[PDB]
Parts: sequence; structure tokens; C-alpha cells
Amino acid sequence: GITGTWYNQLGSTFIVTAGADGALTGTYEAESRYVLTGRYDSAPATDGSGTALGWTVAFKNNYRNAHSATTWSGQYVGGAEARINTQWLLTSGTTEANAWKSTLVGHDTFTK
Amino acid sequence: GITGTWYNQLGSTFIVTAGADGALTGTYESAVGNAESRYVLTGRYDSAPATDGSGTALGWTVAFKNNYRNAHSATTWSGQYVGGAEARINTQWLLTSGTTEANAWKSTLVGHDTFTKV
Amino acid sequence: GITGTWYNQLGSTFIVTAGADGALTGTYESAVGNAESRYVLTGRYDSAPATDGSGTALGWTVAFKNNYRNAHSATTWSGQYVGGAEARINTQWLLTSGTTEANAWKSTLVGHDTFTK
Amino acid sequence: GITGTWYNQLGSTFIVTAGADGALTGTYEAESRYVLTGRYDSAPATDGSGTALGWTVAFKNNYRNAHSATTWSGQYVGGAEARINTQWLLTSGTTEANAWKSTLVGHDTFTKV
Repeated sequence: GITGTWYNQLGSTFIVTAGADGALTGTYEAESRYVLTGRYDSAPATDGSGTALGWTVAFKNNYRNAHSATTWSGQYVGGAEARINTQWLLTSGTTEANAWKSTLVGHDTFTK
Repeated sequence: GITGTWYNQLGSTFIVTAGADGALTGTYESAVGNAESRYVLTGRYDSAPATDGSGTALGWTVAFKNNYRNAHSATTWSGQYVGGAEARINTQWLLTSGTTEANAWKSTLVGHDTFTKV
Repeated sequence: GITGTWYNQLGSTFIVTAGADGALTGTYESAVGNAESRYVLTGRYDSAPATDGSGTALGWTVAFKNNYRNAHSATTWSGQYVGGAEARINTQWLLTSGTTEANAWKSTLVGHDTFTK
Repeated sequence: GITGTWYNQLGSTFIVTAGADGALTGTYEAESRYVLTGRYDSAPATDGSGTALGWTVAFKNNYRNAHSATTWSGQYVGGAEARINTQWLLTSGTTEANAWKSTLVGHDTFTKV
């Protein structure tokens, strides 16, 4: 149930395809569209546990470059209403003097 | 630059190819935890970084499933590449395990990794 | 405002008083009632927040050790108070457990809690 | 052992006094001095385990206000070269429109040297 169009809390849209080998590929939202790549556990447990996954987006496309990248780590939860629960790290490229403030942390919840 | 073999402070091995689309591909082998042999990684990087001395932002994911064993978990590394006589990849990571809704609050570990050439 | 009784998404109880000097003191309730699961908290907040609608920055710590149990672990919450009337406290936390040097890479959990008054 | 003057890799002086009832009090460094308050495990294991700790500093004093606070979470590793390893979270006050980018994360290592 991972393959699909997902939306987070701020109307961002993630279109993902989950290959049977464990690959995740797709798009993050024209000038605002970006490539995404990740991996997921293609053989989760069955004690009712979520499926672990993750992905990465570099905020560079042919229209802009913000010099940074975000990784989302979390799990897909199946049920009457499917969701993906994640936490994320965004890192910006900095000078070494500035490295201490290069990384933001947050959380996102996605729904179809 | 980024392409090559790196080692973190625990001895884990990171073998990467940085392509010109900004794709990261390679394998990861962990010196710790419930992992054995190599795992597939996939990632992205800024392939047109600032020319100002700023590091190179990157990120990647490893799901710890291979033919040897499955830890039902995935890790992401977010950080930057700093070139030079002692080139480095400084990262922070999130490790999420599959849990039941009830146990979710203890699903995610956080830490930092430093990768160097030896 | 910040002073009062709050609870997070899992029903845990936080009893906090904000001091005139930016001090935060109070108690963490794991169960509603049980005293064996009652823990001392302490923190700091911004006693003079910006006037443009920004929240109020805050932080606090709970070490999981009282008269009855010692988990050998400690949690810190970082986040902000947002008043108005819905009034919410939004945080991120870090829980560390004492470990050997060899297992330090698995000593800290991370998450987010939201509080209701 | 915990009580003392600690320095991080970036300079900053933290002065902490450890209390027998698990409390932590001190200052982060006069217009750049701030109150720090925290807790720790005053009965740690002797199996080689580190002592769990946490503290908070809100960056307002009688001179300045940055509208931000930081929490540190980690453990004291005593022994030959006493050290405190930590992960930290800094939050600033934001509108809740800028809320997704209100919180920075990093790690700090402290020595008495």
C-alpha cells in the first residue's frame, strides 16, 4: 500500500513507487518538483509491527538549487486509514565555522 | 571526491559512487548490531555546491534487509562532505525500527557518524 | 499560560509551574495517580517572548529516578508554548540511557510530543 | 567527578554542581552568562555504564534575549579522562507557519581540559 500519491500536513505531495526488491522511487512536490529515492523493508514482521522505510531528497532541480538535503526515517502503518509516520533531518551545506547549525529536525505525517 | 571507501568511527564500511544526476549508489556493511554482510544503499547529493567553502549536502538510506538477515529497520544519514587533505563526511542519522502503534514512541534512534578514508 | 496541568498524546501528566525568573519546576506523571511513577522535573523558558505572534521557547529535563525505581535514564524536551486559546506545547525530545562505551550508538531515542491543557 | 568546569569543542564554559538528590545547577558562559538547570542519575550502575544526564539553558538574562532554548541529553563517562557525550536540541520561538524550521539538532562533547 506504499505505492501511491501521499500528502503531508502542509499540502506537500509525494508520489512514490515501491519495487518488490525494496526500492522506493518517485517525486516530491514544476519549479517545485524534485527527485526522491529510498529503501523499505520488503518483508516486514507480522506481529502487527509497522514497515520500516526511509528516503532522501536533494533540493536541486533544473530550476533551482537550495544546497541542502532532507532524509525522512519512519514507518508505513496499514489499517482502515493508512499513514506514514516519519522524522526528518534537513542538512544545509555550510562553512565549518557554521557546521553546528547545519541541521534541522522535525516530523511529518503522510496520508492518501 | 565523494566516490570511494569510507569508514565510520565504529569500523562500518561505506562504499559509494556519486553520479552526475546527483544519485548516490553503493553498499553498507555494519560492524555493529543485528546486521551481516553488505546492504544496498540509495541516496542523493548536491552536484553543484557553493564554491565558497561550504560543505556538500548529501543523504542516503539503508534498509537492513539482505539474504543473510533482516533487522526490520531502516537508517538515514544526513550531513555533508568536506574535501581536503583529510576529507570527511559528517552526518547525523535516524534509525527507525518497525514497531506496533503502542511501541512507536521507542521506534527511533538518533546519533552522529563521522566517515574518513581510514 | 504555561502554569497548569498538561498531558501528551499518550496520556502522561505534566504538572508545571513557571517561575517569575524563567524557572520551570514541577512533576512528571507516568500514570494518573500512582506515586511510584512520579518524577521531579526542572527547566527554563523565555519569560519575555517576542511580540509578533512567535511562540515561547522552553525546555525541561526528567531523570527517571525516584524513591522506588531507577531506570538509569534521562529525558529532555525542547519546544515552544503557543497561546491564544487552543494553547498547545509542541516539543521534540531526547531520551538517553546510561550505557557502556561500546553500545553508546544505541543510547538515545528521539521523538515528538504535543501537550494539551 | 561531575561537579566542575567543562568546556565544549567550541570554547564555551559550563559550570556545573552535581547534587546528591540528582539535581544539576550551574551557569553557561556577564552579559553572556545564563542559568543552567538539569537532572542526573545519582545512583549509576557500576557495570561500566555511563551516568545518564540532561540540562536546559534558556538564552535570556538581564542583558539579552535570543528567544530560544537548548536542551542537552547524554551521559558522563568517568575514568582516566572524564567526559560528557551529548546530543542537543535548540528551539527558537516562531510563528506557527515557520514552526517546521524552529528546531536545530547536534552533538557536543565536554572535557575538563
